Amino acid sequence: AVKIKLTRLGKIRNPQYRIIVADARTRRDGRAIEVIGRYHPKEEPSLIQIDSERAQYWLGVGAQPTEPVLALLKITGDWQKFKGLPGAEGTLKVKEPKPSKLDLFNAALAEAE
Amino acid sequence: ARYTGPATRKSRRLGVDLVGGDQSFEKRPYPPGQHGRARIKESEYRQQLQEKQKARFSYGVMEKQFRRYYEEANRQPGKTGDNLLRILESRLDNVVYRAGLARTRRMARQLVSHGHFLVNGVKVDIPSYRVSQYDIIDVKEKSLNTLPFQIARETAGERPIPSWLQVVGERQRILVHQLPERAQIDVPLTEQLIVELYSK
Amino acid sequence: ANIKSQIKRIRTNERRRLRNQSVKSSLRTAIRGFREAVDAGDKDKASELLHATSRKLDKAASKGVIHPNQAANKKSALALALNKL
Amino acid sequence: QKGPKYTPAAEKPRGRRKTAIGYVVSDKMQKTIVVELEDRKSHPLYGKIIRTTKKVKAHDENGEAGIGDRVSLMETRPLSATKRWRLVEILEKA
RNA sequence: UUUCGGGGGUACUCGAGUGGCGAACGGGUGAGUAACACGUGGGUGAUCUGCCCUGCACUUUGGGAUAAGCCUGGGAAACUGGGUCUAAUACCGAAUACACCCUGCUGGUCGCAUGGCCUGGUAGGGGAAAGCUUUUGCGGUGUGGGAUGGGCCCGCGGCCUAUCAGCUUGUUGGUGGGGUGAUGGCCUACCAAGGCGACGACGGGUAGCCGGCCUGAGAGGGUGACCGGCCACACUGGGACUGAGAUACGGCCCAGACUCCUACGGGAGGCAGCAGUGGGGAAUAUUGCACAAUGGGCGCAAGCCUGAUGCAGCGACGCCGC
Repeated sequence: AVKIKLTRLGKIRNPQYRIIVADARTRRDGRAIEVIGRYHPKEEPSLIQIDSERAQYWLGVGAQPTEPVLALLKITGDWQKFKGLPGAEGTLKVKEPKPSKLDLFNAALAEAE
Repeated sequence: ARYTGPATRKSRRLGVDLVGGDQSFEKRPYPPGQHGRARIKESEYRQQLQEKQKARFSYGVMEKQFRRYYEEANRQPGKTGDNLLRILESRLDNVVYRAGLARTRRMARQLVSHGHFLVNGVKVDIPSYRVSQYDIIDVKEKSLNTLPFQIARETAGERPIPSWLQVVGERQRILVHQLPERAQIDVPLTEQLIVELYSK
Repeated sequence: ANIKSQIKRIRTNERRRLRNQSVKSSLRTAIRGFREAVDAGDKDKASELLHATSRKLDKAASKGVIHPNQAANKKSALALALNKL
Repeated sequence: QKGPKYTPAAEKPRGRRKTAIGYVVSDKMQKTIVVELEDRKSHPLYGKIIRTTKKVKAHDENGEAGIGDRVSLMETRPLSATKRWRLVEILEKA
């Protein structure tokens, strides 16, 4: 069975994953049919990106997600869109963007005078 | 590691003063040791090596780190000389010293290594830290009343602050506008000799 | 020999081999009889021997003893041989 | 409301089998001719254009091709050992 | 329930057993291999594909056993014989299917020649299935189509040696058979006498191949450690079986070498898995922790298994930083 797995990357302490499509018989770090997202749990809101169209296609042909990938698919709403039960609502908690360095620089300059 | 032995030795050997206000170098401007007066043979390699030693003993950077800097500077799309000089000038300890907060580069490095500073709101104790555009370097509150910073903040009449930096607060904040260009660096020696040496 | 599933599989593979051997031997016997009947040169005995053998062939294909392509090849050969005679 | 009981397969465009033009150098086997093909690549190091020769075995049923005829071939599945080409037609006789 | 020896039931649960799935993945090594092994690009009108997804049609009917259990025999052991007895989604007979397979006739159409397609039409014959469970319920059979994983064939590309010039007789081709998932001297009978080679056949030596790595201004030279893909092998040499799939590492059979047990009749074993030991050597580590994360197998699920993996220990061995 073709499956939607998570392959591990990054260094020792920091696991960063790629949401790949691969046969169940291949090893974890083996060749991948497709890369359709990434998942970084080390971040505080744990960045998640999933290519919705490719995910829909691969679920349509019958690829089986693993449990973590199923959880991610439920989070992004792709799983529900594939099934159709509640609708496809984006529960994705995106990371809050950081203020620019220039903003803080000008703020410090203004605070000085 | 770090160079720890006497400082004027290097200045006497290299024929120029690197600290800036050293009376021992003025008293004897010739190389140290028994044969510090013997006439020397002239060779391009000697001059290039002496220039490199001047550069890497002014800033207190060891040879491997200096070679890494040179490779980085050559890789960049500018020209090698000023690129290397700007990479050297962007080190945190050099920024601290050039901001007038340290009389000598050695004590600037000592202060940085002891975690007396705080860059962009996060404690940084790494002299080789490179400083980008729009960085705010602050002294942590615990060390504001210390003797070194006390005497640093009431003798702000020494060497002028370069253009690319600006001490802006009564608490001696440091603001970095842009990485220095060759015109504003105001450093001894000649970068072209170093470029020649490392191309050998 | 070292792992329980291996020993159980030894026994089960043996029993499967016995069954497959029986089915294959029966198919071979039927085909051989049909070939002899064709060699004799009569049509009717060849005809319903071909029918019985073809039924045996595809019904052994259903059991998984032989691949369906093999059964199809054998049936085609037997029918063509009968037609030639 | 019921789906179709037959689902036609999605059509796949046919592939392009390789073709060649050569000269007959042997017709001593039945239904088989030997064709010589020429290839002109460039030397990977010195850059000069090099002309190289190769022999293939083709299949013609009636054997209308004599020795010295310029012929046309198209690849095919292995018809025997070493036989992988099919004669299309005789481009010119000689 | 009891004399405290225990006795019955339950089916929560579960040793052993039958049955299914897995065990062909994952992990190791580089001996062999100068080859369609590998890299790159094609072809398959010459082909298979369990589990998975999705249409359609079914899921009818009957039967004979056997493991386990109990009784008993043989042997030192390994293990093994007999009697009786019992169940199934185990095994077997039949009906139905006309979507499928085979054959005869026949229409149209596309070609790239055999041929392919229109589930073309038509006549004859034929091919299956299994139930369990009250709970988010799981399954069985045929068949259409996807997806995945392959098989086979071919162009081109990457070593050294004529102080290795002839090599080949299933060898080159055809026909009819056989065989295979499939084409094919793959095998076979007969027929013909071809095929390859200085554009280096046939021999000899060496070698896993590649993405890459090091060096260099570049071209080029050297190399294939880690990581990633493919290949080959699993004490040595053969062989098939089961299966959707087999170089079957922790399967089987035989032969051999070696190690071990023996009542001398006979039996057992395979670290190039993870640690570890001896030896060789200039030289290379812990008989560690956990399934917490990721991947995998089984299970409806809870769950179980995983020396894969995630970590830790040792060694300035390397890079980087202080």
